[PDB]
Amino acid sequence: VVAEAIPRPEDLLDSPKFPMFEGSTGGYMSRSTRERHAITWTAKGQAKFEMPTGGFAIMNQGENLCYFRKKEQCIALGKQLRKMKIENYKIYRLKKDGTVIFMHPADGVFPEKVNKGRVQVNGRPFTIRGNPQQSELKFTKYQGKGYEADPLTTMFVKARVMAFADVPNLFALPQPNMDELVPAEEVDKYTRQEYTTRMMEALKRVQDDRAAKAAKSL
Amino acid sequence: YTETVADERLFEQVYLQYTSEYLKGPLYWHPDKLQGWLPDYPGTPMIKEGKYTSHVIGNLKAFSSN
Amino acid sequence: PWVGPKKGSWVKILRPESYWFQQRGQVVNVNQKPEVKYPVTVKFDSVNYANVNTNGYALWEVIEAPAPGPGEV
Amino acid sequence: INGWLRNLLWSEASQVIQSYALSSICPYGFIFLIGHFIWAFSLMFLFSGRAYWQELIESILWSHHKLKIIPHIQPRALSISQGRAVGFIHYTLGGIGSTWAFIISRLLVLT
Amino acid sequence: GRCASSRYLQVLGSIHDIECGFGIDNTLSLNLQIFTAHWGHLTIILIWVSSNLYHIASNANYSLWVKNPIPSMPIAHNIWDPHFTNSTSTPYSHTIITTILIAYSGIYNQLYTSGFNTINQIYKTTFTFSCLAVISILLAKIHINTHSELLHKLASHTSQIPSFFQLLYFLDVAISSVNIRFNFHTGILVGLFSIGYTGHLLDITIPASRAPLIHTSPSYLTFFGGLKSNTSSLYLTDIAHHHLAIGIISILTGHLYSSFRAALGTYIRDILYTSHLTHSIKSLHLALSLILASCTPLTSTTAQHIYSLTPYFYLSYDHIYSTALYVHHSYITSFLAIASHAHTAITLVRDWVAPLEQESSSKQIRIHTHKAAIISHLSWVSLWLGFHTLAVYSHNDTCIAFNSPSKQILIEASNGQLIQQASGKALYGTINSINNYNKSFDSFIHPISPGDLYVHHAIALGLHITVLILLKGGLEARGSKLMPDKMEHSFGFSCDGPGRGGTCDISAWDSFYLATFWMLNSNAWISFYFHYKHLTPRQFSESSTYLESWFRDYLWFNSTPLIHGYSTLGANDLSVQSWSFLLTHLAWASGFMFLISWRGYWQELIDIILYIHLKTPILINLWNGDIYTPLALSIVQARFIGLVHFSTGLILTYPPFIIGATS
Amino acid sequence: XXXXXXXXXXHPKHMLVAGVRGYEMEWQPIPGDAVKYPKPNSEEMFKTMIGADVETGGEAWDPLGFHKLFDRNFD
Amino acid sequence: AKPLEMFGGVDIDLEDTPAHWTIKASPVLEPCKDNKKFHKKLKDELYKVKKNQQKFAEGSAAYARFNKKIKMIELRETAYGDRLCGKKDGLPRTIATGEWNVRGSAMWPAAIFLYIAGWIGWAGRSYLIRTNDAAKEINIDVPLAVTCMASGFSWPVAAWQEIVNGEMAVPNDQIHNGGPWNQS
Ligand code: CLA
Ligand code: CLA
Ligand code: CLA
Ligand code: CLA
Ligand SMILES: CC1=C(/C=C/C(C)=C/C=C/C(C)=C/C=C/C=C(C)/C=C/C=C(C)/C=C/C2=C(C)CCCC2(C)C)C(C)(C)CCC1
Ligand SMILES: CC1=C(C/C=C(\C)CCC[C@H](C)CCC[C@H](C)CCCC(C)C)C(=O)c2ccccc2C1=O
Ligand SMILES: CC1=C(C/C=C(\C)CCC[C@H](C)CCC[C@H](C)CCCC(C)C)C(=O)c2ccccc2C1=O
Repeated sequence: VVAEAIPRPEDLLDSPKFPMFEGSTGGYMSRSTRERHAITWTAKGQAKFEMPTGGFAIMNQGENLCYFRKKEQCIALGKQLRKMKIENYKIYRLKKDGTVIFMHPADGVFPEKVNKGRVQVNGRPFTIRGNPQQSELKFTKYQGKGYEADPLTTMFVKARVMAFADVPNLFALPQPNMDELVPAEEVDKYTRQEYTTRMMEALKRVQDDRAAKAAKSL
Repeated sequence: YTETVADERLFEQVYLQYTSEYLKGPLYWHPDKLQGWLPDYPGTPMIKEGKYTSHVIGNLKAFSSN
Repeated sequence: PWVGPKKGSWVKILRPESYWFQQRGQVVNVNQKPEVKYPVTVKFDSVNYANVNTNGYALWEVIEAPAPGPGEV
Repeated sequence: INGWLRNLLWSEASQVIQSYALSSICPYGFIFLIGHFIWAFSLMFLFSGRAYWQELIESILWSHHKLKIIPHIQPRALSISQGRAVGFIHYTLGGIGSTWAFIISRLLVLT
Repeated sequence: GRCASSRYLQVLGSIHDIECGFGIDNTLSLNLQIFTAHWGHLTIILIWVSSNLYHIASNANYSLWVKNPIPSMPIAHNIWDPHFTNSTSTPYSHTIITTILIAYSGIYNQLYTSGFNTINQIYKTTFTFSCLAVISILLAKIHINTHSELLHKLASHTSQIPSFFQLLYFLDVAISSVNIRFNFHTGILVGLFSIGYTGHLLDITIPASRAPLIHTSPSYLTFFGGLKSNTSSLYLTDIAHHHLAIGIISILTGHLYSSFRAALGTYIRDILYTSHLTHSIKSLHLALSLILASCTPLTSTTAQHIYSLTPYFYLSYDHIYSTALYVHHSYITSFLAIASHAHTAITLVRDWVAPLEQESSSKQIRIHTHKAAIISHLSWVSLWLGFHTLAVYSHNDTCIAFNSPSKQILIEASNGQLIQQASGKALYGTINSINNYNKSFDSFIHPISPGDLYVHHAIALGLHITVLILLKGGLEARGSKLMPDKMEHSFGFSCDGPGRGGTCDISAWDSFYLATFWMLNSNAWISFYFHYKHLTPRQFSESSTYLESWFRDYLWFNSTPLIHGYSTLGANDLSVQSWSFLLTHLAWASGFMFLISWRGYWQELIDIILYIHLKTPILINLWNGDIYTPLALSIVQARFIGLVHFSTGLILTYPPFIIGATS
Repeated sequence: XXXXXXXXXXHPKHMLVAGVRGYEMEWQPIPGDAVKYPKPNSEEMFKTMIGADVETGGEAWDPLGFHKLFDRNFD
Repeated sequence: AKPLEMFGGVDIDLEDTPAHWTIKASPVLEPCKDNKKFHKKLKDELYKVKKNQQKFAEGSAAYARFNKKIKMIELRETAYGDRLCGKKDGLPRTIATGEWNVRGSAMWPAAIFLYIAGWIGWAGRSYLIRTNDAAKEINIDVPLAVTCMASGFSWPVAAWQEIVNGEMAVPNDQIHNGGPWNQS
């Protein structure tokens, strides 16, 4: 798809592409706004239509060009044109510098028609109820945005919910020994792979002690 | 082979069944697993077998029923 | 080999967010493609707020319940 | 404004407010009360949205379905436009009735 | 891109929602911010106390009111307003003397009962409370520094093992610990504070109320009853003994949980786990909800028992103090009651983890399983009460308008009368077994009539409906049939669109917004009941079974002095009351447009106004609107602003009426 | 021939009710009270219980159906 | 020791006997036929209506209608004589203690209303059960509707027989419980 050369509306006064329209106060507010949206189309007959900004208009038998402040007005006019069997209309966003961005028929095929090369953006692979609970994701990446969680996080919190209901079989986290641990950070033994072995043996000692203590009055 | 929705659901079930058992163990360390949180205190199990364990009655756990 | 409930067989909806959760509805058709995630199509006598009386459910959200009976949803 | 409140809505409302058991003006006092009730009743429709009432209706419909009482004309709360229309109608009717009683009872007593 | 005019409202709508802060990353920051805010709030309270004490000391007449309290009137503070007449004399001043305001708070009786005799003592008290405000702010700074010092001590902290990260959860153990807090609150802050106040009474209050006596002997602890005849208040000896008993009981109770040692006391978690609870006690919203639900019975009983059993000297002799205190505390407890439900709903939205679908273990789970039954039965009882109270009131109104007072339906309040008879028999048996009998209990038991029965049914209706709205909002905050994803959204959000039938007022915050109107209405009913029975018990007892009596013999009749305040005949000392009356009517009606008229109309109106501004010669060359773009208030902001206007009008319209009617 | 649904795609149904443990747990250990998992059998065991006699019929005499209320508790 | 002044006006029975459990033994109330306020109120009613009557002509129809109204008022005075009214208002009271045997008791109206209200609800429920269609709710099957309306008289027995036999209620797992509160 080739973007056209839509000029800035303040530099294209009196263009032959402009349809005959009455002109109202509803048009884009100059002297305060510099971002304009332009919609172009090619018609077959001078059929009267309604401008999104109040007032009616008559197309041209050839090319047409209109400028609007908002993309919504351009899309409304596009739907109105498409109701009149007028395809091949393109909607551009004009930056303040004059950069032309091609917006509505982005890949050249209207969004209601399946086109190859598209990928489901903002897709979630479950029913809407499958979203994780907001309470589970507190102070994580998804603090108040449980609907933004990746499906792996949703499954992880679901498994956590499943686990944290069998209370008797849970493992209480041992209380840290603050007074005798906690040396200066430079005082470490390195041996990271040995540190997990130390984790294993210390947790084994904790579990054995807990079992021995429980097997006294239970 | 292509991953049918049934196969994805099977992976969901396998992952959940494995992880729900793994997180109960001594290798997950969640704040909800602290003392005073959901899990029982280390040496003082309150409810087992759906029956109040002897540790419920505190210092009376050593007393006889009679 | 047919998969899912038979056509015209009543099923109880197990989708928690469904408007017809724990209600019953006739099975219109079941899509036989294994790639379809929600193949079971169920129609209901009671329309939801969108005035729609039919919806497609997953294979694990219909339990083949008996007929509703007199004065029963 | 205090002059309007005191010498018009209070002093000149003595005829309508003290109109019980007085032969001609009993209905005017009663209609004054009813107009106040209707005007305040309109505020329930004016201030509230239909989603709360829809959820409450669903909660009640649970109890109805429990006892095999199924209204097949499914109970739905009033549409937003209808809620506004009902609120406006009750508001204007109640206020008009309040003024109506207030002016008519006083002029009937004085004459 | 930047913001629009709605930024101010958006920010101020969650200005204290510390959970919604952007820099806050952990429970440590949240808890420390909350603790510091608590310190600042305590400082504000202390400064307010010192303020009242100062103004009583400086711009007031405590030294003269204490001498002749029954006919005298206290002074709140002077009036310095340049808008008054620089000539003549205002109705609030004795000619050339300064302008004063009569205090309707009740601090004069409080200080007189507590043992104040001189202005100098009040001045020293003001100084001490300002000192305490300084101390509170310095404690806030101290605790901020201590927690930052723990954080810095994590620069010299490592467990030499991968379990070192466990210390993340214990950094705010100072604030989040529950057993120590419960033990020390219930013991010290309640029991020993009561015991210290008993000491204060025995050392000052009882010595500075009667002739000199023995060295504060144990004869200062009496068990008389109520309403000492001369001062028409409770015996100070009885009050000291009551505080002593409460202090001893709460001190004993405060040794329950395991606070400082692991070898003494039971843990709260183990207490809950073996009961019908085991809730998520780490939620701050849950704790806030259930302590607001605790301050509510306390404040409601404060309102009831300040009036029924007046504890302060000559408090019953003030016709305005007794009504103002009751109405104030009733409104405070209504606000706290609705707060409890609002924060329960916020707890369910934000801080509640639920099982998959069927594990009926949590109490909230069991409540949610049959929530429809709860709401349906609450709706049924609300409908019954409303139907049968309004219909009987309508019967009485119609049959009394038709010259037939004897055709009314007057159900004799037999159950309340039986309770009163049992309590009176108990009290009379207590009194008859005394060598110092002939005691009085003031309004502990009051004449109960059919009007009382109907008003109690109306109050029960209001409470039922308020609880209905709040409970429905809480239970369906996480999802209803209409919107089965409500826990994915915020606690307060605009709507769910016009489709699916239309979804205005769908959030749990909208349920709170609807319930606040019913809270205000129920409180208005309670306050009207109390004030009407206070003004004329006889006329209330006879003519209060028909609503026209409430409309005429109370509202229309008792509003005479207030409207006459300022007129074209002169002004009274009720001029401020009448002016505030009209201003609060204007505020109440002004919030109707924020509630009735909704956003889109106004957004179009603002677009038109902005068109004008961008079209006016000089404005367009200075202000294009790109910086702080004016926009209409959002939907939730609009509902909240209308609710604020309505609440302010309804609440603040009443005190002028109370002052005009009683004074 | 209808294919059997695999356990991966099976259904939970609603056999798990509020009177029994959920997916996997143990109920609260109440002291002497209604304990254990209830099952509907009142009316059936009422038709085997003795006490019915010829004064009123000869079969299990229970108008008002007070026996059956246990069986209804589940509904 | 004068409980009236001790409790600020209200008086207490001070006696524990079963004979005082009736409403008729209350010291607040008093039979209407010997109460001063009752006499004064109905005398004022008679006086006002009579004063209105004299304003019209003697032979007019309004005079006869006012005579009929006066007769109605006097009949009301003599009919409420046995009804209990307070010793200070004179307005007769309604008894809501379940007495069943006093003038103005609420037991008889309660029983009558409960019967007819259960009748209405049972007729509606029967019609809804026998017409399981929306078309039958907008276009009422009048013969079936009146059949159910007549059949509703036996509601206190049929409803209980349905309650105990499992034909009124439905298990919660067959109707929509409500909105989901969890899933993750
Ligand atoms: C008493 C309540 C009340 C009040 C005061 C207003 C006020 C207003 N409404 Mg409104 N409205 C209300 C109720 C009310 N409404 C209700 C119940 C509804 C039903 C939905 C509406 C529906 C409605 C619509 C649909 C429209 C309005 C409009 C207006 C505005 C036009 C009038 C105007 O500009 O005067 C000025 C405003 C005043 C309040 C006059 C008094 C001003 C004070 C006395 C003087 C200044 C005070 C001084 C500066 C003190 C400073 C403040 C202090 C902090 C220092 C105005 C802001 C219209 C509008 O905005 O168009 C322009 C409009 O379109 N209203
Ligand atoms: C709980 C207290 C309470 C409440 C809530 C109401 C509620 C109401 N009363 Mg009311 N009333 C009460 C107590 C109360 N009454 C008592 C105790 C009395 C003494 C008997 C009265 C006497 C009374 C009378 C005599 C009248 C009402 C009216 C009304 C209705 C006004 C509705 C409306 O839209 O007004 C909108 C308000 C206005 C349009 C303004 C009218 C009031 C002000 C003071 C007029 C001043 C005009 C002035 C030139 C400035 C106007 C500004 C302009 C821009 C609008 C409403 C039903 C009135 C009614 O039916 O409608 C007006 C009416 O006629 N009441
Ligand atoms: C939803 C129903 C409901 C509710 C919430 C209340 C609430 C209240 N009633 Mg009340 N009352 C009701 C129905 C209700 N009443 C009915 C139907 C009657 C009979 C006319 C009464 C008669 C009554 C009297 C005489 C007194 C109260 C009082 C009170 C207050 C104190 C609580 C108390 O003792 O009540 C008692 C508890 C109940 C009444 C609960 C019963 C609920 C059932 C389901 C209502 C229907 C019963 C049914 C009609 C019986 C039919 C019998 C028939 C088969 C023969 C409280 C505000 C007292 C009061 O306010 O004094 C200051 C008081 O003295 N009530
Ligand atoms: C067949 C008719 C019928 C029956 C059996 C019931 C039965 C019930 N309703 Mg109900 N209801 C009905 C119609 C009916 N309703 C209608 C038409 C409405 C719309 C106004 C409601 C609105 C309603 C609410 C808002 C609530 C109930 C509640 C309840 C339950 C408690 C009893 C109660 O509150 O009654 C009181 C009933 C009313 C106040 C509604 C008015 C009664 C209508 C007018 C009767 C209509 C009968 C119908 C015309 C019969 C025609 C027969 C003919 C065709 C042959 C109970 C299960 C409550 C609940 O769930 O608590 C458990 C509750 O909160 N109902
Ligand atoms: C709200 C807030 C807060 C606060 C509060 C407060 C606390 C306040 C205060 C206020 C205040 C508290 C104020 C004050 C003021 C004061 C002043 C203003 C003073 C002045 C003085 C002076 C100036 C002095 C002088 C002198 C000297 C120097 C010495 C000698 C003497 C003389 C006098 C000469 C907080 C923190 C919570 C936070 C948030 C916000
Ligand atoms: C209460 C309320 C409802 C619920 C109210 C409903 C559904 C009204 C319908 C109830 C019946 C059908 C009305 C029939 C008339 C009454 C039963 C009796 C009126 C006459 C009596 C005096 C006899 C809404 O649906 C609603 C929607 C949008 C905004 C606000 C609201 C709103 O405030
Ligand atoms: C009146 C009204 C408005 C208009 C009110 C607006 C746009 C805001 C009015 C603000 C007033 C005029 C004060 C403006 C503030 C001052 C300029 C001071 C500025 C303070 C900041 C610098 C913080 C709405 O936008 C609206 C939206 C939705 C439902 C109902 C309504 C509604 O009723």
